[PDB]
Amino acid sequence: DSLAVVLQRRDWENPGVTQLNRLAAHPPFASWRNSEEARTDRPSQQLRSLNGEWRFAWFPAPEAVPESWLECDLPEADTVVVPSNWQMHGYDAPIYTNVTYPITVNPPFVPTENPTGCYSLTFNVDESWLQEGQTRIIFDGVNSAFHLWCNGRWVGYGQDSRLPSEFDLSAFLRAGENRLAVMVLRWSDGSYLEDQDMWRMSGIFRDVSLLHKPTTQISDFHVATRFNDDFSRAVLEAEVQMCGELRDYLRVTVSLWQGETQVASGTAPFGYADRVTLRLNVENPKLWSAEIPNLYRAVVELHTADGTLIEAEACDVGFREVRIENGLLLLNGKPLLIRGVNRHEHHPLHGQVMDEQTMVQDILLMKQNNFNAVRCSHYPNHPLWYTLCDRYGLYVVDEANIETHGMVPMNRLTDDPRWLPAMSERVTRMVQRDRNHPSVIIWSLGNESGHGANHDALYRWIKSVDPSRPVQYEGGGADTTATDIICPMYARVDEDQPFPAVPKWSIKKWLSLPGETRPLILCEYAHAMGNSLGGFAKYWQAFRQYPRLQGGFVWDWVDQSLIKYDGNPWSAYGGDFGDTPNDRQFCMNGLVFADRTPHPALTEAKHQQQFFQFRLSGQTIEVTSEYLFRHSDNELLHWMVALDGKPLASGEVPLDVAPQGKQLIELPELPQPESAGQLWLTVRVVQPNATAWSEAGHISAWQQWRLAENLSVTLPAASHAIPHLTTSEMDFCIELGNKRWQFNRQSGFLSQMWIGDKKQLLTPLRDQFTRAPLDNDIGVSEIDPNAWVERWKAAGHYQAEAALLQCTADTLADAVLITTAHAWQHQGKTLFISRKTYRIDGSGQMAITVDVEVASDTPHPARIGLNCQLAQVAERVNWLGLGPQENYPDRLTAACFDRWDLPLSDMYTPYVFPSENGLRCGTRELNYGPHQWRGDFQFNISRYSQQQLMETSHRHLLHAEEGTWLNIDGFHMGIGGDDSWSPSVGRYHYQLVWCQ
Amino acid sequence: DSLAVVLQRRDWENPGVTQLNRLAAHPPFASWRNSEEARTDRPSQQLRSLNGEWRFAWFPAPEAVPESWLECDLPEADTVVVPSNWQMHGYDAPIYTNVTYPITVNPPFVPTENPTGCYSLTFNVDESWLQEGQTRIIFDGVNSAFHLWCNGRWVGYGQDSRLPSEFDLSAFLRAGENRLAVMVLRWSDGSYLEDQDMWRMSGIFRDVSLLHKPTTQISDFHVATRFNDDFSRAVLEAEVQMCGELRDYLRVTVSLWQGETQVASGTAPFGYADRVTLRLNVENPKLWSAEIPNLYRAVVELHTADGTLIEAEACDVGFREVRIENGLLLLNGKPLLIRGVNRHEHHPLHGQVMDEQTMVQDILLMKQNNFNAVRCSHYPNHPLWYTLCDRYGLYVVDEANIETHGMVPMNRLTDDPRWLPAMSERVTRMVQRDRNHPSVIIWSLGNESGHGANHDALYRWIKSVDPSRPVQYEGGGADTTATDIICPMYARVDEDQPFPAVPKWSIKKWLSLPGETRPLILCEYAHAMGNSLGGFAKYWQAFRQYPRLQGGFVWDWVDQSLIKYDGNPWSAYGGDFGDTPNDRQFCMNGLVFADRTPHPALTEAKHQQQFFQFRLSGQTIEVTSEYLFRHSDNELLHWMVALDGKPLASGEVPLDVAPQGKQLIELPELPQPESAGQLWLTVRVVQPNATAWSEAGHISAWQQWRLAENLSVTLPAASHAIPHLTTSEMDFCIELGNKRWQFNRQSGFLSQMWIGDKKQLLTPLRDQFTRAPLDNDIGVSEIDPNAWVERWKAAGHYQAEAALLQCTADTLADAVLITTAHAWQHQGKTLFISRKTYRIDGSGQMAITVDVEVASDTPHPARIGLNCQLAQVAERVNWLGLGPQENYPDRLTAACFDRWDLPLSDMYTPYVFPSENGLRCGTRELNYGPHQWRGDFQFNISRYSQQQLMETSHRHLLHAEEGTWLNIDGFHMGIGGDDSWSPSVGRYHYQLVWCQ
Repeated sequence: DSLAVVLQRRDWENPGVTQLNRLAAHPPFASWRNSEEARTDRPSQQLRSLNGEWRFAWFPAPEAVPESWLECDLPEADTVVVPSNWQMHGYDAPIYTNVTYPITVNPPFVPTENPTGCYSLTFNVDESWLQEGQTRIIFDGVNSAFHLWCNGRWVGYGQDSRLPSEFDLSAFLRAGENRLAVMVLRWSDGSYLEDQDMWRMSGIFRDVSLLHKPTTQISDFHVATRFNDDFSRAVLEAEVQMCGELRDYLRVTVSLWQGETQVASGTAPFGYADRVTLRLNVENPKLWSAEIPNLYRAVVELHTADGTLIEAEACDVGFREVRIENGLLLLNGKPLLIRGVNRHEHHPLHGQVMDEQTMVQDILLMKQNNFNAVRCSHYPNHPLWYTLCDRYGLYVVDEANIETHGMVPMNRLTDDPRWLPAMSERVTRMVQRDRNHPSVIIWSLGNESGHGANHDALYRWIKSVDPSRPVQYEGGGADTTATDIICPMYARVDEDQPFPAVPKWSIKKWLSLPGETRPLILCEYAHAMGNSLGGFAKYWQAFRQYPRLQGGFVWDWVDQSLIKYDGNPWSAYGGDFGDTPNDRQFCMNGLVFADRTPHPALTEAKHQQQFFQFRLSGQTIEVTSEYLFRHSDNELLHWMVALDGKPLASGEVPLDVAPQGKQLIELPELPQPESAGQLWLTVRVVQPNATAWSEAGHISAWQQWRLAENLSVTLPAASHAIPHLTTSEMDFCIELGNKRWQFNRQSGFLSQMWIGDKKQLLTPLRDQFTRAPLDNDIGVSEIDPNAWVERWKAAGHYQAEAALLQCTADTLADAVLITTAHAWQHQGKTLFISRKTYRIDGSGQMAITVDVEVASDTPHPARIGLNCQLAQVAERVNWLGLGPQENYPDRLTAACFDRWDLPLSDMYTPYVFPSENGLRCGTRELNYGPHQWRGDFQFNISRYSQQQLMETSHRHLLHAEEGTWLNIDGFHMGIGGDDSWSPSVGRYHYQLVWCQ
Repeated sequence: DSLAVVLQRRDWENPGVTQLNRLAAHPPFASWRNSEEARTDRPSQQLRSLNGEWRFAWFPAPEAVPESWLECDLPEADTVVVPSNWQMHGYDAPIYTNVTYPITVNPPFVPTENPTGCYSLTFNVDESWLQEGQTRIIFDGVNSAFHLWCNGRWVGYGQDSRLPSEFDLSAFLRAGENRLAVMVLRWSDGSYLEDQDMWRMSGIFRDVSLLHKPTTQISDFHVATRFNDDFSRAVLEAEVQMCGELRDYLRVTVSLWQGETQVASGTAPFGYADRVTLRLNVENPKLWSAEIPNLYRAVVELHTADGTLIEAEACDVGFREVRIENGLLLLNGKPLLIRGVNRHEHHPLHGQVMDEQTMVQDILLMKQNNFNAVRCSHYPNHPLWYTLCDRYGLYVVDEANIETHGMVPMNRLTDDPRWLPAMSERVTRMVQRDRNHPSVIIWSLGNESGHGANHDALYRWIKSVDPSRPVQYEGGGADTTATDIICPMYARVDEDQPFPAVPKWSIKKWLSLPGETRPLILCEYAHAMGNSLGGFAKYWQAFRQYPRLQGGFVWDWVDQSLIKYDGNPWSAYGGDFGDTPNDRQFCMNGLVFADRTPHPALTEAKHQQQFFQFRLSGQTIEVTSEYLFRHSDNELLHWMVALDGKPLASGEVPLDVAPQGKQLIELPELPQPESAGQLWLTVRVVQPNATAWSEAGHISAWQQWRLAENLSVTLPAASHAIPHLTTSEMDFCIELGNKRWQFNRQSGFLSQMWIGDKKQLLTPLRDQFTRAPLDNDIGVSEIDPNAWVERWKAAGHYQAEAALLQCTADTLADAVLITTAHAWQHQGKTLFISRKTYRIDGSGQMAITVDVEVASDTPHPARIGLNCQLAQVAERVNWLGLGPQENYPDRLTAACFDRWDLPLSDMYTPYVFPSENGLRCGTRELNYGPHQWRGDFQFNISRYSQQQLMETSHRHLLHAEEGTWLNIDGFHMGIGGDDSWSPSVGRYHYQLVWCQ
């Protein structure tokens, strides 16, 4: 039992040993001794949880642990809660890595400096559990490899952190009063297959439980389902196995309860002598789908011949079919549209400890935004997660914990047949544990782990064990024989990326490959890096057009940010804990923050994933529902008519459309005003009744159209004022009453403007050709020549110097005309030339026409527009245009044209990495304090300059600059968003009107 | 390093641990430091064999071993040779079992009384091997699981007896002078998968070697082949891997030598950074097939940039293609005819220790009888066996060591995913070790081990790793998705055997199954239990008729008999060593004896497996060759004409027939004698030139036809003698000169006959309806109601009592007429009635006509004929009929009609289990001493009575009875031979003539 004996074998450095005296995997059990408690999911006294206060000690190496541990708790041992992680309690700094292994690349050898978490607990046991029966401990998760000592006696050894590990303890437990000793290692052989793009982190991060069973017990049972052609008639296969002594009087009963009412049942004795097959016929079953989570509570009973109950076990069972034919993924006889998401397991204040409140809230947020698919990335999740998924309705794509991305080459390990034991354990235990749940539809053998022979073997094993689920696997080009569902990573829509032996075809070309008939779902796509989720529409357009393209999984859901205290909490990324090597802000790809505050990208995803598409044909509206089984019985359309912001007419039409059907909505006689402007038709689908995952009045979909537009009519500029512009050598001074504008003659820019006495411009009006660093532009630079920001720096756009010219004009009949031009040159090469024209009439309205030309050889300029720093600091920003949330030219789909007003705080989004943000495009009229600008432009308003945004790496380091910064841009490129390691995105003119 | 520490883990009782610090599998290597030595297969000094005299101690349990072992040899330790087995040296009795596990059925637990072989050796090492390089030990086989201690230091643990186990010893070896300690266990977890129908036996049964390699070495290399349509152009893929430090100056060279001449070559540096691909084009390659073993010696060199050689490795490579299309197994573009055999590894004086002399002699005997296929049953064989197979030409079907027949149900283990590690090891190590050899054509995953999911996984892994070979597997009805070559066991030709979930269709029905397109080869068929190999022809007729039926494997080759000393050696079976439970004589199924003396069944197999089929059309002869690639350039037909034994005309015609072609041989004007009798045409194909496996004048095929028959003409019976039969109350006495015959009137049988004075009959002439117990009749009885011998016993045929009747007639004009009848009744029910008629003419010729009727309700009588014990004991037996070897009605195909003369010793075959044998059918004339019998009958002559044959279980217990026993039978049933556990086989009259 001594450490000097146990650790000498170095079992953590041997790929051929994955478990020692570990019991067989099985679906989670509670050992109910009463059928009613089993059916109603009441807590079972046989399952005693052991979460509480334990004793922990840290050591830099396993050998550094003294032998005084196993007899009594160390004096320096602290009191920690379990489940929890010692990495967050400051004992060592967690490290985040993307590709490079945090440890030395030498399998199966692991670094000698192996941190050891010395967890222990002293506890009592009832003699009732000891005189009879079997008592076993269940570790729902221990990262990453651990040994076990019970009362100073060695019990076994374990691995496979992300899956439950159980051992038999009835033979080391006695006299209640007892001590459990668990030693855990940060590093082991499995870490080579545990190279998730996640925080390298350890401890006991899942619940520790104590289960007591009688000598004779139910061992395993698989509940499958088959259907007829019309799904009216179906039969349930509750195959059941047991263990122990076999008595002829033993009987089993499988009872199917639709709620409190029993529908079907059956009984049979044993006879495999430990396995018995029961088939239960069900009529008109309430099918299961993401829209309707119909649940059947099937109870399996191990009961005596006279009828006394020994042990009862139950599992929620749903009736659904998932199969592949003709290249389409059919769910209950209907094609699927996977609007997925990669939910990483992460908690802002507990690391990878997950609890029911967070899980439920995540499911609620995910269902509120039309997400009906989840891929646990990249490991099986908490056991209750799947139960909640069945209860709410959410297709899950389970993913075996296999990841060896950093190994060179990728499949150096998954082709060596010495790792078949470990890979088979990590796959088969997941399959056996999570087969019964109906939500899990697609088993995935891993994310790009390289296509060897072990993946073929495991794919065939899965297809032999559970043939009711397609098996996807992305590695080896995602088109090998080890994959039923072609799942490439970041395959762009039209652009082709032909890499050697792992090419990224355009998705349509991948569909049109010769001899290819399997359906395509995107393993990962639409990186949500802050203000990103770009091309989503393009992506959703392709998904809706092409039948055999069945959606993807937006990566990723929750932001993997750990709370750091300066005492003000500030979100941090890799490298802020002193960890090296790290991967900076690449760990920040969440649709919501760690504390579940919705990102701006969430709204765009929700809009693009709506179930209702709308077509406008004159007066009528065509409404089409993407639901396949459910009727729109909880929806109510709200159409409204607005002329340049002001509403004119509105109405409500309840929706009654069949699944995959169409409904034509005839609008009333819409108003046809003679006033100048653009009429807009906004339709909003609202769910008046609160559902299990939504509140009353929930918005499900909305869309807008442009109605008849009346060309602007009257707009007479100036009244009667010939302005005697003060011509001076240093500036041109123009005064109209209390208003004054100063134009510097040495720089050629608007220096200062006056409203009476108070100054208005803290920074002269200049053109801006640059935007702050963008994740996509950066790509994998820190230098990447093809990175967009690197190309801009090489072209010197950030360091281009404006050279003033002339063309200065003079006054007219009722106004003063200023005409100027500038030349921006970097090391002598003229990058851009723009010619401006400034026009201040007798009414004070200033019209500025700028015509910009760009050299072809230089890379495309980031933005075309004017920048300045206003002296006015107002509390709100008002505009008429697309909003209210921020938008971009490539991500303006979710933006809605209306008169929006937001506080200045809302004008900047709290991205942790500062960059260009707060942009509002399609703004025909802007209001901020006393000034107002009209036309057709895009702008952002914030208290931080672009220079500060570029320089500052963290949001919490940002400081509010004096005044307000404005960047009114005529044009701007898209932000891309296809990928974050490569680019994903000549003569122009804009007209602006300045008024007050 | 102490036992009390090492054995405490009980690694032999853990299915999850199959190796500890065991190096990777690889093709056998010699580490040649010189290219010429590598090419010419000269012995390599780097490979130091360690076979010699070791030190061994036996213990009943591993714990019983004192700790004084690991420091010095025990005083009671004996000096044994290695490789050899301690079971044969009398330390414990080996046990043979068929189905029931010799140990208790409780996996993975094994009995506490675990025998331990304490093998050890003290040896010296050159410092030249120690100052540099890597020195590893290779155990070619250790049954069944063993630990290893080097110089008192623990090195690792091993399993997988039938495959080589190697460990790194450079880190425990130093100062030459050293001691190797190996502890071996008879029982371990793998014994549950090691349930071969063989002698449960242990030790170190294969060679122990010592290999030294430099720090940088060649690790693995797979040599595949592909061809064009016409096989004229082919390319060689000598993919090669290495290990250690990688230097840019390192180079590899693959050179192809057709003997002493180099044909193709190539070189390339590394770059996987440790793997390099070479492709060598070959023109007009000398293809490989069982007929022509063309060999290419490909040498792989690890050489420096300047050219100095570091390490060179070579492997014989043959050019052949094996693939499945349209339901036919194509070898080099041609269909195959598998005339296989199940060669069990067994040696009469060394157990399972196998050596080159025995292996070569077995290959010689196997090729001399048209066996061109071998299935190592059921485990990979000795590494040199495959080399010899490539060198001589013999398709091999490798079989992974998986067998769990006795487990209830069969696939209780091969579906539990906890045994996937062990099964994957036992399959993948075999595949990796034996992939390069060209003789191995079909990988087999086991014999009926039950079809779970592990077999599907391993089949897909094999098809992913080596797609050039079809994979057969017999379990689960032999038609699952885990099998490419449908291989059922003992599927009869026309009779159908519909068992639940494992039925045995008739082979033609199995061919005609719906949706079935895979070819069928018989996994096991034609049990060769002594005088058996029945239905062979039927089987070969079906094989030749049906294209998609491609032959089988005659089970089995060598008799698994161990030598027992009474000091006279006598062959023994299971249960003669005191072992219990056993399976008696079921271990005796060899085409040759243990010392390779040919059984009589060998001749019948050779005749039925001939490559040349003959058709007779008047005078010409049609000769068709079953060869597909080779021309019959070493054959010479010998046709002969014989009239009732005496030759009349003969000639020789050299054979020149294309593969799968036809040749018509025009005979000369054959004689047409007017003498009465049947003309016979016997053609024999003789190989005048000695081949690599045969001697000059080897007989390859022979066949016979019946020519024009001239009805017997003159045969006047009697001369002039009216015999005054002495009518007495107790007997009828008939005297003709010196000859006298006595007919008892109370029994109705010929009591005694006189030649002058000397008596002739020691036992009165009586009818025999019984034959001794037959393996097939016995089936699985010891009581089986359907067993034929049991049915005969129930009917009382063995205990039927002859009741005398009358009809006694009197003399005629020139002779005396006796007419009698008898009734054989068992408990009052008349089983048979026969009426005899005895006719002694004036010439002394006695004609006996017997007419026999049989009750329908009783089972068919074993034989119809006369039995007696002659007083004459002659040294030879002469007859004109089918021979010279023994034959049976169902196995008379190999028998040839001719005047044969054999010594009385040859008249009885030395089957270890005595039974009915020595039978010669189709005997038109018999000669033995002074007497002679003519007609058309079947007979056997021996010194042992049928009663003694039934009673005596061993041949060596047989004692020569006085006189000679004769059983002249008119009719006899077949012996069957389809299987040995179930049956596999009304009014009659015969005429016999007795003369002198």
